[PDB]
Amino acid sequence: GHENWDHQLKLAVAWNRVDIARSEIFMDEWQWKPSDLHPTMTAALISNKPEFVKLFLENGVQLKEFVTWDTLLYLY
Amino acid sequence: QESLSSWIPENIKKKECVYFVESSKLSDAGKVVCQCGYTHEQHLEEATKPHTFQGTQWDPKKHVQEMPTDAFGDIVFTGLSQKVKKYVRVSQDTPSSVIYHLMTQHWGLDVPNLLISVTGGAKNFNMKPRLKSIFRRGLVKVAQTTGAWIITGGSHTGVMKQVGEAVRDFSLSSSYKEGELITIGVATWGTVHRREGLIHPTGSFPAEYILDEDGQGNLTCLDSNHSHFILVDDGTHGQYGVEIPLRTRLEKFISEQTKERGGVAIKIPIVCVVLEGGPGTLHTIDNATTNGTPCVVVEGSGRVADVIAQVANLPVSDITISLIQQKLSVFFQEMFETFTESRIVEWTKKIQDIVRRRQLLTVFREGKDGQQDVDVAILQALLKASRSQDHFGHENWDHQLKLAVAWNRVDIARSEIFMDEWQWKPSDLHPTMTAALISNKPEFVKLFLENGVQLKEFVTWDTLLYLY
Amino acid sequence: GDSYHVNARHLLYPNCPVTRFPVPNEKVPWETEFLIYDPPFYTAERKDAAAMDPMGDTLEPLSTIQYNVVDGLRDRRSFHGPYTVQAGLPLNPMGRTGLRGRGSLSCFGPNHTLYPMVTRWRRNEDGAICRKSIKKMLEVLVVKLPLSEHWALPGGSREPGEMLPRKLKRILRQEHWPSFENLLKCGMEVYKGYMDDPRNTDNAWIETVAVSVHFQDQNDVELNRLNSNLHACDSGASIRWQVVDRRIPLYANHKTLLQKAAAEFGAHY
Ligand SMILES: Nc1c2nc(Br)n3c2nc[n+]1[C@@H]1O[C@H](COP(=O)(O)OP(=O)(O)OC[C@H]2O[C@@H]3[C@H](O)[C@@H]2O)[C@@H](O)[C@H]1O
Repeated sequence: GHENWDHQLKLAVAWNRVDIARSEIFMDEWQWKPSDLHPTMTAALISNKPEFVKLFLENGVQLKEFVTWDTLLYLY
Repeated sequence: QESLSSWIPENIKKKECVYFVESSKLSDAGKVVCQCGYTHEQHLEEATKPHTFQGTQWDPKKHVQEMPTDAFGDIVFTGLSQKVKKYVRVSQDTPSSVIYHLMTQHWGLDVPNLLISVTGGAKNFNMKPRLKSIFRRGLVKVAQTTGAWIITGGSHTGVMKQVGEAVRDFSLSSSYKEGELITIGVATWGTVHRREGLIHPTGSFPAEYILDEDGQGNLTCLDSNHSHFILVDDGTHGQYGVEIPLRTRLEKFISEQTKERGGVAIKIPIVCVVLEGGPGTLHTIDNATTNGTPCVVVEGSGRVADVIAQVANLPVSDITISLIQQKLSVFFQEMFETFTESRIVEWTKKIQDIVRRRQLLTVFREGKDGQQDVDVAILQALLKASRSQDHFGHENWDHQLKLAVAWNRVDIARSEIFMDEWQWKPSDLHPTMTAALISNKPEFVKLFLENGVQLKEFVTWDTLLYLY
Repeated sequence: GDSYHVNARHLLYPNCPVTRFPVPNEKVPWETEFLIYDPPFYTAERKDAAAMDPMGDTLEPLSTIQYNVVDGLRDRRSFHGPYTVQAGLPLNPMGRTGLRGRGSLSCFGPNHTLYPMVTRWRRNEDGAICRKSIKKMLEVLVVKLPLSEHWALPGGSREPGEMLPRKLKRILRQEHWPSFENLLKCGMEVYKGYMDDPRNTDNAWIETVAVSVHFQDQNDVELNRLNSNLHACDSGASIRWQVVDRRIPLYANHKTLLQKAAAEFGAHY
C-alpha cells in the first residue's frame, strides 16, 4: 500500500523543517486525497507549528470538514 | 437561473439509441452489449419492439435519434473545492452559434480577446522542473493579462492535468480577478466514470460529483480545475474522439466573430500551443497549419514536439524518410518498435508539409535563444502570423496596432510595431487614439503623444461630440 | 551487472557463525583460473543423521550414490544439465560460492523443491479490471508464517513428488480438499531450474519448478472452492491475497519469480 508516502510525511513533520517536505514529498507522484492528510495535521496543530498548517491549508485540507466533535474533544 | 433552466432543454438536443442489436465481442464483465450497451440488455430507453425488421449492421445516424437533454446544470467536486462549475451535455452535431449563444448569454461570459487552444499527449508523462515553472507562469500570465479563453480536453490525464495545475497555482495566488481565468473543457459523454449521478432532468443544479483516480476502466474521470464543461454525445459508450470534429468547428466559428470596443473593431485571433503529443496531436497541428492558425511547439519533454523542434531548422528537401524514421526510433523507442513501415511515409509527408509553412510554426527554444518568456513568445508568434497575411495597402500595420491596443499590454507595441519600417503619418494614428482615450489607458496615450500626434490638430468638433 | 548468483556469494552464511571466501566477479566461474581459492569445508551439525544425505563428510567412501540420475528416494538429477563431479563431490553449475561442504541443504547436487503461484485479476467495485497507465493489475495469494518476517509464496520442499502440494499446504490449506486442489494444480509452467539462495554451497544448490495456476473470471467458478478450501491456520500466522508491485514486500529471491511471472500475462512493474 501507500504507507510509505505517509511515513515520509510523519518523519518530515517530526523534524521541524518544512522545506524538505515542500521540496520532494509534495512535488510530484502521490495523488493523495486530502482526508488522508488529516491525522498529521492534528499533530502540526498541537505542537505549535504554523508553517505546516499553512502548507496543508495551501495543499487543500478543508477546515470545515476537518474539525468534528470527537477531534474537538481530542484537541481540548 | 430558472429562465436558463427553461431555455436549455428547448434548444439543445442529445442523441440516444433506440434499436438493440447484440455485439459479437463481449465486453469485460459487461458481456451484454447491444452495439452501444449503455445500461441495459438493450441499448435503448424505448419499448422492446421488433421495429418491423431486424436491421443488422446498425447504421449510426440511421439508428440513433435526437431528444431533449437532461444532464445540464452546475457541478461541484465532493471535498476538493467549494466553487461551482457549470456543465452541459450537447449532441454530436449542433450549430456552433447555439453553443456560442449559450456561453455568452446565459452562462455569463463576455467576448474573449484571444482564443488559446492547448493540445498535447493524453498519456501521462513527466517534464523538467524549470521548463515546467516557466510554462505555468507564462501561460497563466498571458491568459490573465489578455482575458482569453482556454479551451482543452476535459480529462484528468496528460497535458490537461498540467493546465489544471497552472490554473490551480493562479487560484492559490488569487491576487485579483479570479473570473479572468476561465477554462472550458470539451469531452465525450461516454467516457465519464460517474456519469450516472449527473443524469437528472429539469435541472440538477447542485450536482455532487465524486472522483476516484485509478479506480476506473478504460473510461476516465473529469479534471477538477477546469471551470466550464461541454460534454458532446454520440450515444456510444465505448469510443474515443467524438469531441474532435466539434472542437474545430466551434473554434473556427468563434474565430470570425468581431469584438468591437470604442472606435476600433477586430476579429478574434486563435493560437494553439502544443506539448508532447501523439499521432492525433500531429494531425491536429497539420489541420491547424492548413487553415492558417499559428502554432507554438515547446522544445523538450516531448515525443512529437521534439521531433518537430529538431527537424524544423533543416530545409524541406533535406528531410528524408530514413532520417525521420531514425529520429522516430530514438524518441519513441517502444511504439517505434510497434510502428509499421507504411505509416512513416505518411508521417514524413505530414512533417514536410508542416515545416514547409515556415511562418505559421514557431518552436520554443527554451533557454537557448529568444527565450525571454512564454507570453512574449506567443504574442510574437501571433503578431508574426498576422504580419505574414496577404494585404492590399498598409492595412496590416494598422491592424497589428488595433490588436495590440485591444490587449492591454503596451510593451509589445513598443517593441516591434513602432521600432522600424512603417513610415506612418501621425493622422493615420488618429482613430485608435480615441479608443485609447475612451477605455482609460493612459500609457498608450503617453506613447502616442511621444510618437508625434498633435493634440491641437486631433481634437475637433465632431470628435468632441463623439467623446462626449 | 553480470547475472551471477550474488545471494549465494553473500558473506555470513545463515544460522552458522562462519564466513566464506571472497569471490569477486572475475573469480566466480569454474573455467577461469583462480589459484588462491581456499573455500572452507563446512557442513551443518544436523546434516549427519537420517533422510538427509550422509555425504557431509564424503572423503570417506560413504559417497556412493548415483550422480546426475535418480538414486532411489533422492532424484539427484539437475534440471539444467549434467553437472561436473570432482573427487566424488558435485560442483555448482553457475560458479564458485566460496563455501565447501553440504551446508544446510538436504543432499548434494540440486535439491528439488516446488513453488506454485496462483494469479487472478483485480476488479473494482463494479467488477471491471483495474489499471495502471498501460498494463493491468494482478493479485496473488501469499502466506506469512509467524517466524519469518517475510511474506512468501506457498511452496515447500519437494521431498515427495505429488504430496509436495500437500506438504506445502498441510498447515495451510486442508487435508482432504488439499488432494482436490492438487488435482487442479496441473497448470502452466514458467521457469524451472537453478534458483539463487543464501543457503547455497559449492556442492548443494536449489532447483525448482514454477507452475502458474490462473483464474481468468473473477465471479463464481473454481475460486469459490479455493476460498471454500480455507482451513487457513494450523501452524501459520496469516494468509491472504495481495496486489502485485515491484515494491511488493516478499522473500528476496521470490520476486525474481514474479518478474518472470508477470511477463506471461502482461502486467506492470
Ligand atoms: N482527448 C483525447 C483522449 N482521451 C483519451 Br482517454 N485518449 C485520448 N486520445 C485523444 N484525445 C485528444 O486527441 C489529442 C491527440 O491525442 P494523442 O494522439 O496524443 O494520443 P495518444 O497519446 O497517442 O493516445 C492516448 C490514449 O488515450 C486516449 C486515446 O484514445 C489513446 O488510447 C489529445 O491532445 C486530446 O485532445
